[PDB]
Amino acid sequence: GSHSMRYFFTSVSRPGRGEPRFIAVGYVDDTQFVRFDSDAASQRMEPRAPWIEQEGPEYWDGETRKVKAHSQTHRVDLGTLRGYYNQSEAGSHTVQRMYGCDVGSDWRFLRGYHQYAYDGKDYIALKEDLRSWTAADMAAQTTKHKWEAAHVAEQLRAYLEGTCVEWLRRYLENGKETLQRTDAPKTHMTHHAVSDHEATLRCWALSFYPAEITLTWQRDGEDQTQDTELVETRPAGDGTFQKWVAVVVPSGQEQRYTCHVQHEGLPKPLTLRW
Amino acid sequence: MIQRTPKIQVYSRHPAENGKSNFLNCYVSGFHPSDIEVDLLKNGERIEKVEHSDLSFSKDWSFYLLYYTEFTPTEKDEYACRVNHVTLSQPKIVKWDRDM
Amino acid sequence: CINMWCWTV
Repeated sequence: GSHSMRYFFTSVSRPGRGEPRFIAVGYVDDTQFVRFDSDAASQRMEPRAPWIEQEGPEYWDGETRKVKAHSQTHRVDLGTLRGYYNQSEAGSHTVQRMYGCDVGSDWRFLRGYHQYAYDGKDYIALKEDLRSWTAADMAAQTTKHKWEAAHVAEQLRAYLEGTCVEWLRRYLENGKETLQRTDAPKTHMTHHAVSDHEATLRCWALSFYPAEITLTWQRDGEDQTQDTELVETRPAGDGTFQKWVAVVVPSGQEQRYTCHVQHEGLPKPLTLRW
Repeated sequence: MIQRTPKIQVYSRHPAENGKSNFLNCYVSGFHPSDIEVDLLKNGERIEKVEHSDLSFSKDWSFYLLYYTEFTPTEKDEYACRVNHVTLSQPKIVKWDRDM
Repeated sequence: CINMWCWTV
């Protein structure tokens, strides 16, 4: 089993008046555990999972200092990139950053990563080997040399293979009641007559965790994609997820069709009939 | 300046039963930029108790948010999700259907 | 536990 800790930053310039809006959220796998929001009163990194409140005042003081620093780096960035891209001061613009680390089944560092976007487009990302950068354009080529020169990668590497993974292990342990618990989907099937000749079969997966899931219809033991609808996975809003898939079939023929569920919470795939 | 239209899903946290307290979700996703206006409605009239998740984004950089409120399904009552974005000429209203 | 991020673009 691999697990991930990830951090997602967003800054939207507010030209006309003020500093940019800065929202920062942290996740372990599919669980959010911290947030910061420049519009909030506290001006503090805030807890969003029960198991992180375990952490002392000095954690919240450490995290807050670091994340206000990050909002300032994004503030400079927005201005630097307005100029790189020869944009006016009139318009609103966005920077987005994501970084994180994974551990493997050995509980050891498995993976690291870091990506940057300007107005919704790649700008610069760290390479998988964590020694070097990938610039999307000639602007980003300026940033790459600056960061090469500053030895940013080596310091980012030290963090992701160290501090990041260490604290990941910490959170997994502290919140194992939920972070290390898999909820298998609660499945069922519904049937609706659209006419006298035809009917809709809808296969539901409710209340599962993680979010990763596979739902497919088979007819007489072969996959069927024709005449189906498959909604995107959606949060229930209690930390679990939902999904469904539907097929349109001739009335009286429902027995040919099986729904097939794949999920980590299940040791063996599930098969459902009418 | 990339401009992606929001995907919308309107649904309930738990299997709908008439007369039993539930929650109504609007999951708006795949949009850019982050600026968006989401309302939940009961018989056209806007609902005030509404809360939302903290802004986040997927690998492809497109945003996503969940808007929710406590509610109770009934026989006659209609519930919808109203969404406005810069990519929409007028607000797009999605109706809640309990079998989806 | 976040990084200390102080490099600008």
